[PDB]
Amino acid sequence: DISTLPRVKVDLVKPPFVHAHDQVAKTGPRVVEFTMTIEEKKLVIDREGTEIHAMTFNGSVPGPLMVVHENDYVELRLINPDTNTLLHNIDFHAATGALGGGALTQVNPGEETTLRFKATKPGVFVYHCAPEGMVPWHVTSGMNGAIMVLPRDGLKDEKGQPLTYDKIYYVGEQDFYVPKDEAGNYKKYETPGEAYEDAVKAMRTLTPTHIVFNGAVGALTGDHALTAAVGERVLVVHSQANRDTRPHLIGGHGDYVWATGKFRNPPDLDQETWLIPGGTAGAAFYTFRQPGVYAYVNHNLIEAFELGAAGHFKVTGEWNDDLMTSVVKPASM
Amino acid sequence: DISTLPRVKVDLVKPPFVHAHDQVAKTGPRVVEFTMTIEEKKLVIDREGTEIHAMTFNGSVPGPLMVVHENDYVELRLINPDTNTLLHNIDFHAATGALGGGALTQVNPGEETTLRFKATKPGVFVYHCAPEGMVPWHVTSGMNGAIMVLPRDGLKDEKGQPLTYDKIYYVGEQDFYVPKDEAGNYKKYETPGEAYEDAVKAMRTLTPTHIVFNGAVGALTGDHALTAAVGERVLVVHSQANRDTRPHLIGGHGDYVWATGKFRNPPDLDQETWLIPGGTAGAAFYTFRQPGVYAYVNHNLIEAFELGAAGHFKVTGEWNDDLMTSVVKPASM
Amino acid sequence: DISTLPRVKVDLVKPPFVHAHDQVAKTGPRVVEFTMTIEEKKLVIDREGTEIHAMTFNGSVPGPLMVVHENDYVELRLINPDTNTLLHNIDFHAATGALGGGALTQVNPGEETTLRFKATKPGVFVYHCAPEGMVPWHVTSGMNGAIMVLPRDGLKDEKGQPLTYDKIYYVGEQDFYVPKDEAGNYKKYETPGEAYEDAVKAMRTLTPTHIVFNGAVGALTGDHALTAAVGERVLVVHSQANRDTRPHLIGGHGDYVWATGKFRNPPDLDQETWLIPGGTAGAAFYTFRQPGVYAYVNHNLIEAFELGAAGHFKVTGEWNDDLMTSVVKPASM
Ligand SMILES: [Cu+2]
Ligand SMILES: [Cu+2]
Ligand SMILES: [Cu+2]
Ligand SMILES: [Cu+2]
Ligand SMILES: [Cu+2]
Ligand SMILES: [Cu+2]
Repeated sequence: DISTLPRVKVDLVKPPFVHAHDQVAKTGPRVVEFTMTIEEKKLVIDREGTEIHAMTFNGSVPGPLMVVHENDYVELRLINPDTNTLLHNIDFHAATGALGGGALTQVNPGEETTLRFKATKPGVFVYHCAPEGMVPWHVTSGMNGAIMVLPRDGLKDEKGQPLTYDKIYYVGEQDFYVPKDEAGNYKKYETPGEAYEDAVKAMRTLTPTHIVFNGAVGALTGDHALTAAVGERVLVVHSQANRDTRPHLIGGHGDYVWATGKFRNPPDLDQETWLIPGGTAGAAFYTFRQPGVYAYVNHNLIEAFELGAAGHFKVTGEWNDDLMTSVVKPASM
Repeated sequence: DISTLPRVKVDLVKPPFVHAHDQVAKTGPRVVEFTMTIEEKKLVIDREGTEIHAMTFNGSVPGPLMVVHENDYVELRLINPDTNTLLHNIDFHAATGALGGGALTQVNPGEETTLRFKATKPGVFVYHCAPEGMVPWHVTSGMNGAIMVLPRDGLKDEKGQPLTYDKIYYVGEQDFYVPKDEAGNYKKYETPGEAYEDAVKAMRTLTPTHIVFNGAVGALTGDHALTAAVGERVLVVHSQANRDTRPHLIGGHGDYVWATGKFRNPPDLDQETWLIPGGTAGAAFYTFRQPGVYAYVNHNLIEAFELGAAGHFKVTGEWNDDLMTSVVKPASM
Repeated sequence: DISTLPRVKVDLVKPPFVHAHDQVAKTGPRVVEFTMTIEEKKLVIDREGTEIHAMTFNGSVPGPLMVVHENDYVELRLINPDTNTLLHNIDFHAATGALGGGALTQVNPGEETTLRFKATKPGVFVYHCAPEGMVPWHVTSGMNGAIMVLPRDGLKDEKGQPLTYDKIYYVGEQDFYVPKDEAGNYKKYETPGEAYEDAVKAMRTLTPTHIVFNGAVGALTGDHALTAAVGERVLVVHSQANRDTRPHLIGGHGDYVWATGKFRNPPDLDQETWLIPGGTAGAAFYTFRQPGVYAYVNHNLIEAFELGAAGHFKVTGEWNDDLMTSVVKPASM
């Protein structure tokens, strides 16, 4: 009887940050309540000022990361304010039935709905908008995110021993297909509906114009770099709702990787690079051993360094010469 | 001494259906006899009437699914009627030696051949035509299929306990590269040989014009939807002979997945989406828990909803509100 | 104290061959010393005479395969002769810190440097040049290779029993993006710097013009075919530093496969085809059972047979009719 379960309301945080949670469950099963507001808005995605009409959950690309435990109930209030123009919905890959909730959550501007589903399978999962006839347009306009369903006893390594993380970040990777004129300049549109027919033609080429982390080229660089300390255990959740990706930590590894993001499976060890298939979320666990700047990339290096799928970590602490040292610094012969 | 083994002749069925078989082997090793007839034919692949010269095993795209058990012998009579124009052959990824049989099965129109091979490795495997100098043309014209080599004791879960399926379907996914004029309209050709030079140029772009299940856009929709009941255990075999795919059941999961299709390996659990590499067959096991319409897609959603890689399941039974319910149906705020 | 460790200098060999090593370590941990010389040179990559300015480690595409054991130290002397024009460096995916050594190894023409790192994780790993601002250009001009870090007790199968190989080959797969004129003819350039701006535009299409093994179309064919004997155990290391690949042995299998190349993980069994993600090295173990010609391909068959990602094995010994036989050779009906 779900009426007699405790309820906890959770306020979401912008990526790459993640709302507060417990790894190991300190309560019985709960109804966990979330509210998300849909926002259609203009987004500048690159240093040249290219602008798209993004379709967002809660104002961000990606949508925020939701965290619950196995056999919790997720209750989502989805609001579509009347300032928007399009019909939207939400499809949870975590959920069972009705097209992941898509068939139950169709909201025109000025409408809201409340969905509940039971989080029966532990893992990280993609969620995304999927309106009939217009699925790829919404998704590739940024309307996707992820939910993490933790095991009630938290994460385990390949030997069934606890893995505890000190920090968690959510990297959502987004392929954009911005229409071009004959010469290759990006077009501008006053309203999403204006862009529709050009968007369809752009998508059909199967060639993204931009691939970005957290909604823009350079979004996770400089002062917006991810941070950690030597000796800190970091979990990086990575989702791609539409297109394959191959994450790599330049200077590091995936010590324990769930490339396809499902925790009943043992992790892969010592990964240099792993493939997250389009429409999947994955998770990688690393203990930092060296300080300095790391780049986190899609290791199609064209996609990373030309199209935008690259971020930085800034790591503090002591340099360890046992692991790596310059024996003879670069010098003329 | 193979002469003293029992023989069983099997009649193949069109995909997505699969010929009758036993999961757990009720006999000793056998010689299992199959006949396939090659058919070159015109195929309408989309709602606009685009026509290609398809090259088929037994008149279908994909070719039918063959089912045997480990250490059976497969004996294939391959017939190339004189109404065809091209040289064909067959390459079994299940088999060992002579380019999977390709070097032994080259048949001009008006010729036949009988190949035998021992099915030494359990799994689902791609088979395809592969004539020297013209391999990708035949394959991407639809000349490929799969064979399932079951373990003699059937399928097992990750703990070594039996998995029995109630229903099995075969989804063959096909990338087509239909040549275009300057404006982007599809060309027509009277004979396959006419299309050759344009096909090569079209293929080199690496950009399919169509990606379809069971040979046409919408082939697995409406009255041709796959069917199951709540509580039924369904195995979905999925092959892609040339290009990577990432299958997803909208509203469901892969409870147990062999993404690369080889049964001596434990399955992956609780998959939302899995990657089947080009040139591989995979298998996914799901128990339906909710009724209604499900979409089975390639979760590059452009490939699914724009290029054709989407099908439907129609599932009967009772709705379970514990798993999912509309708490507040869409309404004005 | 690394000063008191034994030192062994190793001379590298051209791919597809691999320098002499022990599988099971016969000594304690060592400092293993390697020297590589960077060479910018013109390369003919196809039968039509297309020429690129390749950027190489030790004069080859790919760079040579390095072999050490876990917890050895790798000491690399990297030389950039003054006949070169560009700044180069080296990034080891095997190493921890300083962008895999990239931040420590920036050498202008006329400079050298010596890097040391501890090989803490067993596996096959990509290494590549990665100069800030110009990473994909160097990598896709051929400046990448692999290092194998063997477990001290060698390789093990899924049951923890020894796997010993008789032969080892290194296949490096390279995507090239050669700029084209309007009509589709390849351009020539006198100097790498001349080609830069056209290279960037070519890369952005995400469509390779050539995908080759060992630096050229047909490089591993005919008299340069890989060789083995029936009953021989062969390890094939395969790397792709930038783009996904899906290797397949036509006529064979991967008996034991580390698709993502990391040996603390159990291998996948009985693979027909496996996905190596861009930026990864993998390894496949096969025991040859049948003689004759095998093709080793990327099983995107367009990439293999049109763009160049195909090689041959030539295998000697006795034909086994139990595994495969022609029952009725091709004949008129
Ligand atoms: Cu939407
Ligand atoms: Cu989805
Ligand atoms: Cu054929
Ligand atoms: Cu094949
Ligand atoms: Cu370089
Ligand atoms: Cu790298």
